[PDB]
Amino acid sequence: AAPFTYWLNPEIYDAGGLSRRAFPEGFVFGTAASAYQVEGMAKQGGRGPSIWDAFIEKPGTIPNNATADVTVDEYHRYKEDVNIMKNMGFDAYRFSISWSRIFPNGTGMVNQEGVDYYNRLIDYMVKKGIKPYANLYHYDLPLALHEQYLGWLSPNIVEAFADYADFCFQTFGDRVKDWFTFNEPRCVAALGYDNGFHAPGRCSGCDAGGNSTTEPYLAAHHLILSHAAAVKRYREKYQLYQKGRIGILLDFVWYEPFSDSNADRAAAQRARDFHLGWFLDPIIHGRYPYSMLEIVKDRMPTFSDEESRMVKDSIDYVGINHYTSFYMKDPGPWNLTPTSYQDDWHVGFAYERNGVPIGAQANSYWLYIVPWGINKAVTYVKETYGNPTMILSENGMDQPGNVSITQGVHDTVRIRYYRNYITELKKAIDDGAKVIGYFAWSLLDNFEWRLGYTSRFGIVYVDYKTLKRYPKDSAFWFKNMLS
Ligand SMILES: OC[C@H]1CNC[C@@H](O)[C@@H]1O
Repeated sequence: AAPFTYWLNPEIYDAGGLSRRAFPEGFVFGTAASAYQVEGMAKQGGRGPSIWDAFIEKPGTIPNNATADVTVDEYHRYKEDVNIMKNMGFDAYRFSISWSRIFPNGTGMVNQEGVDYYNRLIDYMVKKGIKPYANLYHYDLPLALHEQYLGWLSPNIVEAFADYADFCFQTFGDRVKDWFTFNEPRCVAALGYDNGFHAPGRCSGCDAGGNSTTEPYLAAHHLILSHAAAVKRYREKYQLYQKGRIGILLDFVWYEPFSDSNADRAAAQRARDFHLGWFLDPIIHGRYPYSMLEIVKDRMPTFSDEESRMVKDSIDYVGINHYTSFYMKDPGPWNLTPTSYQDDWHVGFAYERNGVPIGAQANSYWLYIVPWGINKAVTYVKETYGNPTMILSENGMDQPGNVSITQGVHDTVRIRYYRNYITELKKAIDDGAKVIGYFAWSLLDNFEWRLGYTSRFGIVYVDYKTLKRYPKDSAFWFKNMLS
């Protein structure tokens, strides 16, 4: 790389008063990734196709028609990556298991080569002293199950998932003591079934078909039941003997009332219900949020008393993926003709107040830099859900894909992001929030779904021509902060 790559950024040594002592005893610091975004070997090693494999095939889906067939190729360079995490001082790694790498068809025949890969990765993490946190699902439904019965839209998916989870618990549970069923089921449901932005690409307008008024809610209901069923397998068959824990990863945008008026306040609350409460109300209270039931009515499925009891308290902790915040306005009189899940919120967004932007924007269209939002978000969870045990399970920001190694590694905006968000998180914790861990998204620049390689979330720069890794200033900022 050009000589400027190796300039020593003094920001690295500015920890803003953060250290392991500033956090609770045994607090875990990690990084997070997912199978599809980092593994490569998409069509190799016995892996069956997922809905993203099919979705990507349609031209124009991913910028420059890029694929995740190789991506950053962690399938082969997992040792190097784990070595980087260790060298940077991280305690843990949240990865995901590809359902279709284990069961090419989703059910039945186990792909042993796939199992051997996860076994290698986990064994090496353990050997290096990195704690494995395993997520079972991160957007990668086996295509076969979508072909058979439309995947998440069928109640058949529930036991298919439980069986898959069950297998993972018995295969990997002797060393994996921390499990998650789903990463961001809200996004699976909304992006997958409301606006068709993610695989399977369904919505009211969409080429693949769909109905934005009903399918997101059906998907979500089955994801909640699938989660509950997986957790039941774990609790009844494995947990007492393996002595691990299980939870779920929920994305949570902070919604701030645009003003102190009752309408704006109620607008902010309604967005929280539709975004987070959709999933966390069932899990903590056994029921869907009140606003949702009243607005969506018959377009939302109902739990039986038996399902409600299975879902309630079906976590040992909750992962909160948090990045950003928006202002929320009452939008005025509601039009009540069913349009979409997003429209069902009946809120207006705002990104500035008194000519002042809520924060600077990162590369991603949705990502505003608002450190105080993490404090509000976590405090909200503490106060609303009975102070649950929490993991701050994703946090980070992106640069554009079109930067060189030389400029890409000097990501001082990212140092600032982490310093400020972690600082705001520390305050929430200091004020009583039972946060037990924090995970940065992500170790490496990787395949960023619809944005492909036009977005760089890593604290480590990856040259996509050579797949060489170059730690950014933010990686060294962590190494210094954590030592
Ligand atoms: O886009 C940022 C990240 C949000 N959470 C899930 C990840 O797949 C994603 O890269």
